[PDB]
Amino acid sequence: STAGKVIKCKAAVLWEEKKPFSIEEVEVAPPKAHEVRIKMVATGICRSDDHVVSGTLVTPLPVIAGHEAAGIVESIGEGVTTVRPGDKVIPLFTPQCGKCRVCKHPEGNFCLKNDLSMPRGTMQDGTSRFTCRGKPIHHFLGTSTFSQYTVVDEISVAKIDAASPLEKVCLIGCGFSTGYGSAVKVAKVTQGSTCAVFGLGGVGLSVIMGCKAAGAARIIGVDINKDKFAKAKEVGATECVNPQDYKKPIQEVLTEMSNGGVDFSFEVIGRLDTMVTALSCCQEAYGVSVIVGVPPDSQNLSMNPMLLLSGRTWKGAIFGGFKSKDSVPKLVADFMAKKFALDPLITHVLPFEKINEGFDLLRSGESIRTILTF
Amino acid sequence: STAGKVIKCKAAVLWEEKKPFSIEEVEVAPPKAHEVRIKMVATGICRSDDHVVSGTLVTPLPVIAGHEAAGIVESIGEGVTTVRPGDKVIPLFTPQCGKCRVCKHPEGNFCLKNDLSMPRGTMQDGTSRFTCRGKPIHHFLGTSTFSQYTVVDEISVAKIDAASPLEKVCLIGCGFSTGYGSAVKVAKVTQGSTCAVFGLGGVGLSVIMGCKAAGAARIIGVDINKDKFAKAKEVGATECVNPQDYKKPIQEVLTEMSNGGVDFSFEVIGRLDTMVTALSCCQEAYGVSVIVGVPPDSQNLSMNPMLLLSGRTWKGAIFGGFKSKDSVPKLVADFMAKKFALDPLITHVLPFEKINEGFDLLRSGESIRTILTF
Ligand SMILES: NC(=O)c1ccc[n+]([C@@H]2O[C@H](COP(=O)([O-])OP(=O)(O)OC[C@H]3O[C@@H](n4cnc5c(N)ncnc54)[C@H](O)[C@@H]3O)[C@@H](O)[C@H]2O)c1
Ligand SMILES: NC(=O)c1ccc[n+]([C@@H]2O[C@H](COP(=O)([O-])OP(=O)(O)OC[C@H]3O[C@@H](n4cnc5c(N)ncnc54)[C@H](O)[C@@H]3O)[C@@H](O)[C@H]2O)c1
Ligand SMILES: [Zn+2]
Ligand SMILES: [Zn+2]
Ligand SMILES: [Zn+2]
Ligand SMILES: [Zn+2]
Repeated sequence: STAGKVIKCKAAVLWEEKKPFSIEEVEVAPPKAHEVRIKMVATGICRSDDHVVSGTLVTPLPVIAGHEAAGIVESIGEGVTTVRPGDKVIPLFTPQCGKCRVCKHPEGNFCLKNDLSMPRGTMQDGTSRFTCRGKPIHHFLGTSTFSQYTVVDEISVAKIDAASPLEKVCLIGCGFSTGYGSAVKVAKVTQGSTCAVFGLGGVGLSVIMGCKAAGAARIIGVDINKDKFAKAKEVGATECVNPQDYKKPIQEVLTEMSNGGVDFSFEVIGRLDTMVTALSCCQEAYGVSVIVGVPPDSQNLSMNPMLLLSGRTWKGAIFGGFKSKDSVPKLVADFMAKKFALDPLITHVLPFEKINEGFDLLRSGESIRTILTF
Repeated sequence: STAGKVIKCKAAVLWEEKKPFSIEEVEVAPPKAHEVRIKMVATGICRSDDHVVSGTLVTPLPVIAGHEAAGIVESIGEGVTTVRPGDKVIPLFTPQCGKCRVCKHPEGNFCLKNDLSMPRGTMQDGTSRFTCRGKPIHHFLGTSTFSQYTVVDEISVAKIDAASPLEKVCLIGCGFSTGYGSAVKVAKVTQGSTCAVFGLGGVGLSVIMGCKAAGAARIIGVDINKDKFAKAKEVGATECVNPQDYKKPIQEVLTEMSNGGVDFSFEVIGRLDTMVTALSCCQEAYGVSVIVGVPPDSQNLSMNPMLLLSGRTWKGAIFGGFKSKDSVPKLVADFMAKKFALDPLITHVLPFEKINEGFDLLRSGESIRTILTF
């Protein structure tokens, strides 16, 4: 590789729902006007990457999954204004643009032009940029960063520093700034409150380290893996609760702690049952429960409209409700400026091709955010 | 009146779920250690007064219903200097205390010294204050305004304009406040927006007013009573709609109209399926649905956590987010300035006794607000 024409690199194609990844030879076509193929350096193993091997998150397979990654640019397209090559850029699973009333609303985020609410499984014109044996393989959302190269459009490529830790700063293309932005944007943790965070994972530590900046005098953590409680207390997690150690329902306990309920509560697992237990555990009259997580598809939660009627605002968010192409660059100069710490999350840093133990740590248990290097 | 100890009067009791109100003579005792006794001037028939009757709003029985009323004091108890005898007052159904959380909280409206979350038959003391026969009759909210005289609790009551129409302002006890309180305080309707309004009657008419004052351009109101479609323009609306004129779900009709979806979708019906159809009806990524309406008993509803994940916020509220003892005073006071209208809401002033007719005027469609003079 490198070029103007077809690069013949390596990738990790899913060919089938519930099987490991086949590291392979695929051939990434040179970009198409307003696209920007990017030479991948580092990637992150999110869950929403694993929801795809189970099929809890449904996208057209066969596909080069991956979406939370950093890398450097080589080739750009026609009329491309935003990033020039040799550029460190970080790919955007939720794009930005300019027109669609959501891109033009003070409080939007979720660009009409996504591929998350009902997936085509391709580029922005309907075609691939990934051909394996002879069969084009599907891109995911609009990043596919488990290749050695990828070709993203222009509206979903953010351009950061140039002295930036991409073995670090790749947790901003998702991981951190969705759990961060939830707590400080979407929920808006009031200075001095009681926060309960269900799920103490990658995204759920950033949400507790968003509350802790928001002021938050208290912050509890609920995980059924007491093993997670440390990286947690260590992040600014005051009281950790394991629902398994308890006889009575957990909303109660959670609600007997802060009795009345916690000002704010966040669900970062994505279970229809916890997605409600988190709503029940806050305050009738002014309890703001937000859901970050991603449930098993077309699945319905059985809730009581009365839960909401006393005065609880229920929200949701993809990303941190962070306007993608002017919030990801801005959010790096900060890390670089010791605004936060990306290190306490990261538990491993594996070579790409072992990307199958990578998933198997995450899911096969405790060991929170690995970073496969390319 | 000769006020010092017990009285007898006419009350509209509801001995049984499903049967009309019997205007029995009822003997109402003196205000105790803190309360105030009131003789009623007027009352409106709010649907919630109808719910107790169906079996969908379960407070204990037998009970004097009613909660939307203005009157003047008679008696007044001990440890008091809030409202003195011969002083207009509006009974309140969601009290205050200034004691509790929600009350001390700048944004809490659900006091937590109330009887709608866990109806009791009341009286903070835990007691009687009504006996129709030799049988004690129950209180509806800290109120029961369907009797000639009732004796509330000083925590749930309020002194007002002195030179104030208790025949125009008994509607500031619910109907109008909640309608308008839910659009201007709990939705924080915006200017330029398009709010859709489900249910074009009592309260849903006041919501079509904040929506007009909050300062917006399109207020689309949806009812199954084409007949209800003009007050709705008089008082605000532009477009009016009927789900029965349609081969397509009303969700959609309404989602192209604002195509992209509405901005601020309200529901003031009490329909568990209308609660969702409106969830869905606002912008996937920045729409706010305020559940106004009071649902069936402990009947739950279904939806998938992705209507919320995309960005819509789903709040709810009682009264209209309006604290209790600080508003009805200043609200009424706004009326006097002819700062808002209270008549396009009122269609029938019927004398009490003639109550089992105003109810019979609801259930039909001939009535919006049938005020019950005394
Ligand atoms: N809204 C968005 O844009 C967005 C962004 C990123 C991730 N997500 C989703 O949020 C979730 C969190 O992502 P992640 O990478 O940190 O996942 P993860 O698997 O590493 O985290 C899941 C965590 O929840 C815990 N957990 C499991 N069952 C639990 C239960 N019953 N009660 C409490 N805790 C329980 C696990 O022990 C673990 O700590 C995923 O489902 C992901 O898909 C959404
Ligand atoms: N949250 C609170 O504190 C509060 C305060 C007051 C009233 N409420 C509740 O709000 C609701 C509205 O009360 P109201 O006094 O205005 O009642 P109302 O009878 O005057 O209003 C109901 C209206 O909605 C219309 N409607 C019903 N089903 C419909 C459907 N499927 N599709 C379209 N339109 C439909 C009906 O024709 C009727 O005109 C009730 O359930 C009441 O109990 C709640
Ligand atoms: Zn856009
Ligand atoms: Zn992710
Ligand atoms: Zn209170
Ligand atoms: Zn009412």
